[PDB]
Amino acid sequence: SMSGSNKPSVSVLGLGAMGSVLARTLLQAGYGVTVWNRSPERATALVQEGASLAREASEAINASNLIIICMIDKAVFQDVLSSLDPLLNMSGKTIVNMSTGTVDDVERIAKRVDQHNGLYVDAGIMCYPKDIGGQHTTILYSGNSDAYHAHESTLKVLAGNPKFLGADPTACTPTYLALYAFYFGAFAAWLEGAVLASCAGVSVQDFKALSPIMSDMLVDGIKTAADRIAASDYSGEQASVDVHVAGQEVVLDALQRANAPHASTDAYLSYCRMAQTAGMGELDIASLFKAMH
Amino acid sequence: NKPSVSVLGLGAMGSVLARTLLQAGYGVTVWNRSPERATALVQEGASLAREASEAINASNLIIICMIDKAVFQDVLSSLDPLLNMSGKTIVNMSTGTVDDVERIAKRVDQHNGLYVDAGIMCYPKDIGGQHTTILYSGNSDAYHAHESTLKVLAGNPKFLGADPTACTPTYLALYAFYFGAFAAWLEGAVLASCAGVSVQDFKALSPIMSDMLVDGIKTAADRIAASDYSGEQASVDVHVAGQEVVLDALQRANAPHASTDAYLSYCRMAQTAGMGELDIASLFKAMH
Ligand SMILES: NC(=O)C1=CN([C@@H]2O[C@H](COP(=O)(O)OP(=O)(O)OC[C@H]3O[C@@H](n4cnc5c(N)ncnc54)[C@H](OP(=O)(O)O)[C@@H]3O)[C@@H](O)[C@H]2O)C=CC1
Ligand SMILES: NC(=O)C1=CN([C@@H]2O[C@H](COP(=O)(O)OP(=O)(O)OC[C@H]3O[C@@H](n4cnc5c(N)ncnc54)[C@H](OP(=O)(O)O)[C@@H]3O)[C@@H](O)[C@H]2O)C=CC1
Repeated sequence: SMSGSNKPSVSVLGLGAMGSVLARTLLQAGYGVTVWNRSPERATALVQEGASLAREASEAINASNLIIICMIDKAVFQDVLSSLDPLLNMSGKTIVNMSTGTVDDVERIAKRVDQHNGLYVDAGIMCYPKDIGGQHTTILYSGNSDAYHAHESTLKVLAGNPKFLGADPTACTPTYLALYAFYFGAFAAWLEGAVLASCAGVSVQDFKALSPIMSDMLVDGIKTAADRIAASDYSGEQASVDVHVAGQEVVLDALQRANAPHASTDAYLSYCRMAQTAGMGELDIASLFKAMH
Repeated sequence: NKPSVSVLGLGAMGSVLARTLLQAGYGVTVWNRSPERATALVQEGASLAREASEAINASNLIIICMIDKAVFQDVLSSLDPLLNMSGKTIVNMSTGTVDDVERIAKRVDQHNGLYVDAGIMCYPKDIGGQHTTILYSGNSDAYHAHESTLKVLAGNPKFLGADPTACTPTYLALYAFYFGAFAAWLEGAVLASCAGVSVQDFKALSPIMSDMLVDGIKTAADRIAASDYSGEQASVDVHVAGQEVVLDALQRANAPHASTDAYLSYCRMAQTAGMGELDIASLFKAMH
């Protein structure tokens, strides 16, 4: 392939907000990078910094033995595969798909890559572009173990704290989507609180300064609730579901009187009421897991 | 030479406030509507008051931890008007509305008491913790006079100002965040479980997202302060396209998706307002 500082070639397909930064990060670490994007405008800055732009997705695939996909979704990578010569030889090449998509997409893609004699790793980026290259940054991976481990050092340029979740190409997606269900539900909750605080004359900077109290409590609460769910041990001596409900009905009242949105609080109260309906009123809040299952 | 403290309300939280004070060598007088709950505290050296009145009379620091502020207002209302609270600081750690706080502060004033409203930012197991927070607002002189005593309950107190009503909105805003986030975690843990991921394995991965959220809060708060919603990190539209895949996974697992629906409703608010291309922090402007 070649190098420069004796590093192998990598290809990046998709140069949006995330893909462009994957390419730049590899270039800056001394990797040869071939890029491809549906629209060529996005490649100009990368080309000026030493990337090669491929005219066709096929040429980007041909250029490297490590092919990183970061398009809007897995479905559009299926369309890219469909426009390849069916006999394009991907022997010795590892496709790493970092695009958001369904387990059905992953299954279809793994099959098509296998038909080309390629190796397939599914992946999920657990950060915003600004944190790519971070020692603490996580990308999730699942699929061909030999292929992942062969490219592990290269992929570590993008994220210093990767997690290999197992050999099943479909393992990454459900975990990835579950962690982002948590992340964005929690981020909406934070906004919902920041808006209530603001309505009471607490600046967003002052609410930011207090937020770690609750981030620390949530780190501990997740540990606590996970250990209880593992043990099916929902004894209510810390706090009952019923007391959680009485308290959060006061939070709702405050949101309604502030004319602040309360969709996140409505969601939590609905899960509480599920648990009460199931006779879990006296139990620990961890019992919501069983009521929700 | 430690002073007397009184605790009224010996439920899950109040019992531990009383126990923590006893164990630190404070004289503690307890009261509870039902006497069964006082037995464990009497085992550990507490004096039991027959009436709420006597618990208030017993000490110059009176800590309330009843189900809500409304029932403490009812206890106050049934006191003899000649009960004298001169030199006494009432600290109300019960969840309640700003209207409850206003009524209680008035009644305490009528008895010549000093009033501090408070909000406990932990479960009972974390009471006594050096990093544990209780929020306080109201009489500054009274709070600071009792600050050493109250520190034995929580080593990281926050005094939020002299207005007795200051604590409640911040307290409720932080719990809006905490329980919305906890429901989101449960929503994810159930999805993972439906795909055969053990709750212990989901617990082990959760810090990835807790760390990302600590950074996301800082980032979003700085953008909201600056009204700077430039979309170069990720657009609302890309957030929506991604979370519609999360929603699909929940629907196909027949798993609940109310927390995801709430986030997507805020996203759709922002899109409708023409913020599709902006940073996710723009949801604040769409919401407020
Ligand atoms: N940005 C972020 O913070 C994060 C992003 N992700 C995930 O990474 C992926 C990419 O996100 P991001 O860079 O923000 O998205 P952008 O919208 O910035 O980029 C989308 C990319 O997909 C390409 N694309 C869209 N439609 C097609 C198509 N039909 N054929 C070929 N290429 C197409 C775009 O090409 P063009 O330039 O021609 O439009 C562009 O390269 C998503 O799946 C996202 O969920 C993961 C975590 C964080
Ligand atoms: N547990 C926790 O983790 C946390 C609790 N809190 C707050 O602290 C408060 C107490 O919670 P918690 O200890 O869990 O609740 P519990 O239900 O365990 O205790 C409630 C207490 O209120 C008393 N009570 C109820 N009705 C009356 C009444 N009419 N007159 C007098 N006393 C009455 C009960 O007396 P009786 O024993 O006779 O029923 C009991 O002492 C709530 O406002 C809650 O939101 C805040 C932070 C965390």
